[PDB]
Amino acid sequence: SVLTQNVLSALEILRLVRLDLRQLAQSVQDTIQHMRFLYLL
Amino acid sequence: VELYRALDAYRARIAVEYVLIRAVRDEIYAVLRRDGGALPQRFACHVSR
Repeated sequence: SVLTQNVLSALEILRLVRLDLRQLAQSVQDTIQHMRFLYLL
Repeated sequence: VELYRALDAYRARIAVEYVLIRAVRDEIYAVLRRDGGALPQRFACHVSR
């Protein structure tokens, strides 16, 4: 007691990368509407 | 919406002296209109024709 295999494990993390991209887009939109709702007169 | 309420309440609080001053302004103009612009003397001072 070779790259095509590891690229799939990399894609398994790239999925979480996509999720974080979605969360940051939602954060930016939330900030924009919040600022429009409050600060603008 | 809670912070928007806080902002408008703060706007309401800050304006007291300014609305009082505006009330004095509007009263001044109203009585200046009422008396036809003829202003009688109330403080003693010599004048010239």
